[PDB]
Amino acid sequence: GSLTEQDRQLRLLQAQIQRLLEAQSLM
Amino acid sequence: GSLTEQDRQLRLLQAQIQRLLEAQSLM
Repeated sequence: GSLTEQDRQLRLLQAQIQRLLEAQSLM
Repeated sequence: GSLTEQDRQLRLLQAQIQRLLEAQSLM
């Protein structure tokens, strides 16, 4: 539960949102 | 942009949200 880990998982979340939106032709 | 791909990226998004929330001690 470190900030190191939270920060990593948040950035990976941001990437994965983008990946979905690109697959949807929205980004 | 297939549904195959959207469905995959959506499920990966769901997993990654969960991963963040577990790192945050919220799940």
